[PDB]
Amino acid sequence: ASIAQARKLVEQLKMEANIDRIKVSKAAADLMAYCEAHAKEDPLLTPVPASENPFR
Amino acid sequence: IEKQLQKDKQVYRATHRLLLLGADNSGKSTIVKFETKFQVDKVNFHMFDVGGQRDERRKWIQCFNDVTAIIFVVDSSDYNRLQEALNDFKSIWNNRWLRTISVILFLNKQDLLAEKVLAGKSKIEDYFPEFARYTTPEDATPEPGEDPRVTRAKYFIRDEFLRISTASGDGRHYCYPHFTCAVDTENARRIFNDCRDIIQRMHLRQYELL
Amino acid sequence: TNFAILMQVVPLELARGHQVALSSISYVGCSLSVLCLVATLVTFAVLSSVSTIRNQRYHIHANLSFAVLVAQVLLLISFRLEPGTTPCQVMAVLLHYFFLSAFAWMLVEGLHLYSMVIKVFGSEDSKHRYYYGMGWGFPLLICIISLSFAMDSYGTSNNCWLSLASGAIWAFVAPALFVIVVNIGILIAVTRVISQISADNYKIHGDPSAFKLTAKAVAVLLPILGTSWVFGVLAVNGCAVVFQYMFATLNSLQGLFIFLFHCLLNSEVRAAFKHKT
Amino acid sequence: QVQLQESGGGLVQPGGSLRLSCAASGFTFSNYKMNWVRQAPGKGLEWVSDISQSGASISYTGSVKGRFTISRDNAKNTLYLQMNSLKPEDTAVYYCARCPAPFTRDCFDVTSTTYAYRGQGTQVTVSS
Amino acid sequence: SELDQLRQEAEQLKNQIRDARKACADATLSQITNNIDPVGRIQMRTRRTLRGHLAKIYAMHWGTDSRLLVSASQDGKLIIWDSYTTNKVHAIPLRSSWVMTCAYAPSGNYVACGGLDNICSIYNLKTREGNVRVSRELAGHTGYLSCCRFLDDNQIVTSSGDTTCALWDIETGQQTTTFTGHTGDVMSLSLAPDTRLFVSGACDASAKLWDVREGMCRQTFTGHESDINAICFFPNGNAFATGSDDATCRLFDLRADQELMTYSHDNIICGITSVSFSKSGRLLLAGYDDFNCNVWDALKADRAGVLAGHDNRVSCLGVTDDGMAVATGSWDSFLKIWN
Repeated sequence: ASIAQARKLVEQLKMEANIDRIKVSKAAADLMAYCEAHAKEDPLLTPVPASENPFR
Repeated sequence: IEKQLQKDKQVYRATHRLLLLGADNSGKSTIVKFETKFQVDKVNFHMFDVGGQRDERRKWIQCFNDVTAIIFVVDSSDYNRLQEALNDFKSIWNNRWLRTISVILFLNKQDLLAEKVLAGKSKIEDYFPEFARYTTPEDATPEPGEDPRVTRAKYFIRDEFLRISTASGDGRHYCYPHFTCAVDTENARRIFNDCRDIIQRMHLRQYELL
Repeated sequence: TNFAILMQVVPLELARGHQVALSSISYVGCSLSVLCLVATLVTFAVLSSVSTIRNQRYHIHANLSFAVLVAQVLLLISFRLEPGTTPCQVMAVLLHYFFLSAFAWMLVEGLHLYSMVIKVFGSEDSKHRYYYGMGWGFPLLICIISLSFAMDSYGTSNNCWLSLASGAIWAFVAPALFVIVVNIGILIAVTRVISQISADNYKIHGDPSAFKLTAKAVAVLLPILGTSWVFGVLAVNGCAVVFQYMFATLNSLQGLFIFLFHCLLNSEVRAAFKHKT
Repeated sequence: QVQLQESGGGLVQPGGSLRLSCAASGFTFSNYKMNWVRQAPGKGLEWVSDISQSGASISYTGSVKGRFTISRDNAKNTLYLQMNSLKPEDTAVYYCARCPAPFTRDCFDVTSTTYAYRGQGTQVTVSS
Repeated sequence: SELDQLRQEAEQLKNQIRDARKACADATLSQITNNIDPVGRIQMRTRRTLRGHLAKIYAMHWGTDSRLLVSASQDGKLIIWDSYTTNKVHAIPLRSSWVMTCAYAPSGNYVACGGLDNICSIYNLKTREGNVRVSRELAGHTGYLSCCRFLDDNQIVTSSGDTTCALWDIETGQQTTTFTGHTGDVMSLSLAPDTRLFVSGACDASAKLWDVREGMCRQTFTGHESDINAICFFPNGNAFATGSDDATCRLFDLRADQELMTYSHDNIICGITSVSFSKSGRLLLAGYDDFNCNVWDALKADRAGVLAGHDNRVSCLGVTDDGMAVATGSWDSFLKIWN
């Protein structure tokens, strides 16, 4: 009854398993670099004077 | 733009929203006769019956945490699905987001229950072993020319629902059970009276009078 | 000064010790009530941001509290003024207006309670204009009718109040009593829709202590309704001393009662305060 | 990933005894209420038993009240359902369901074959 | 036989995937970020308290100009606000008051709705007559609409209660693409910065990354243990944060194909409702059922700020495109701007 659904699910699992995965350390370094490079442009991270703040 | 919003707020507060909950073949649509509106004593009740969704009721039911009441229609004649109805009622009653909404219980199709129990083909004791160790409540008021067996069975069902209702806290919200035949013109009056009681209880709670 | 001149229709002579004791307890009660009403007003003001407050109920409660505060402060000032001069002459009618405003706000309390409890549908409507015109407008109109007919009545006696001998004090007693009696008629009705509710809770648990709340729900209704003022009307009877004592103590601790039953023991106000902390 | 594996069951003599085990992985077993639901052939899912987080609250359906028993062991994250005096009406597929909401009393686990938090179940049959 | 072998081979595939993910987990992300200094306490005030909605609000979406806003309420109202002046730019009544999602077009000319009516309503805001009318009524979903996002002025991606997502063409009015595979109800979706890919979270405690053009489930993540309520990409586009009912938030990386950090605390027992990222991605904002929002340090998995002021459950949260301020809407019919 559910043979077709199981076949589709296992085919999707086979398709998903084909992709390669990079090391966690490289992704961590990329995220750290992005956060450190865009830190100065974040109004929430760095306080903004009320003169330059439209809401305040 | 503000005057239109004021009129919208007035009309929104004027009407009272109700959520109709009932499984198939219970007869939820026949109770009043996917939205229906009616007016009793110059106040408007809008009842919403959701039937276009899947069996996953966990998420969208959160949309009905501000309704005035939940009209729970249950068939008291089918001694088999009764357990599913009890489970659904318990889930509705014990909901985190529905703990402040009162439930008006409608035991639909009392007559079919009558012919089923006088037929003798099916016994409640087979599915409910505690029915044998049960007695008709003293405060129960039977109709003229009304069989003791049918009133005993219907009050057993009512007390079985009330046990689940009273298992959790009743101060935040209450359950109002009612007996409904195949066709009844007093359903709107009963709903109006129950809404009166619910809103009076909420007002007294705000007044700290209860 | 005996604090009961407000509702005293019949003139009576009392002993010096009784007078001084009643005056002292009236002074201390009014002093406590002024602070209690100040605390109630500031609590209402700071919590006005929360949507739980300002449901057209707390506005009326704050108006009544402010009226009672002003009336009590003016009476306390009045207790140290020599009669006859024009400051007392105008301050007597000022007290008359500020007490009639408090009674009108009590009537508004009663009417809102009746609408929100008995005629349960339509309570969530807009009635600010009528309520404000009844609380502040009707006392002004009746006072204007009062002093125009008999201006010399105010301050004629030793007190800065309507003279008892001339009979003009009824111009304050007759409407105010009408406020109380109606507030009584609503009150019993409220009981008729509370104790019966307790009856619905009497057959499920069988606890007689539920009947206790039937009294409790009554008690909290005394400060806003102001039933105890009828004790002043009971000054005609022979046992007027005890009636006057009860009238004075209750209507001088009314502010403390309002603060206790609407700011401390109100679970809604407690939750609103806890949300802000 | 949430996994609920059911073990035990099969063909049993009528009136006998049987034990069903439910192994749970991917989540904290002690923080959720557990349910046992049975599906009869040609019939929909029906709730037959449930046990709360700490085991203090345990409930059964009317057809099995007292006859069956349910227990949980949070030390090794396991659920047990012991059935005594089996009857022909008990021939069904049994599922151990972990309903999603933690620290809650109610939960929905009787949905019609569409539930990600339910196991594959085991077949229980009685000899003729 | 064949079917038992099918489950056996699926199980061995899952085991192989788990082993590969474990092998790829050479080191944890938390220890790598230990060297940087902590973000410290983050303090935000309620700059604006937006009032005017009648019932509980579910959805909001900031505009590309970081000034216009949209909100959807159960009273049947979609209100477009000017955040700078707290003025109602627009207020459109809805045919169905049961609305659970809303969207704002990147160009600003269109808005979207959807809810229990099983229909996504697209409204045009730049009509020649200067009156907002129902531009289109997309129907075809068999479950309630939980989320919708405008890819552009021509196509829109929505997620329904039938465990399916749909990419519709506004001009055509039909489902251009259908994404299936989720077991539970799909509750939210997010659009990646490159616009090519998008993630979706469902009630199956799993998230799925799909390609818009391919129309197939590119990737699958299974880290949560309860219903997923919210999802949002990292600003870099290579990661996304997911909030679930198990009172935890989880950060996943598309390339890593597994979890990176878990944000949770012992005292928190309330499930996540809405999540969002800051402009730089350093701060992760998460709405909670405990009536308050939490701002965590995305690089240290510790709470850096608490946003309180809502007396009801927080339903929607959104950060401006420039990161100037964050708007939070709760079930109390009020919106609060924080900066």
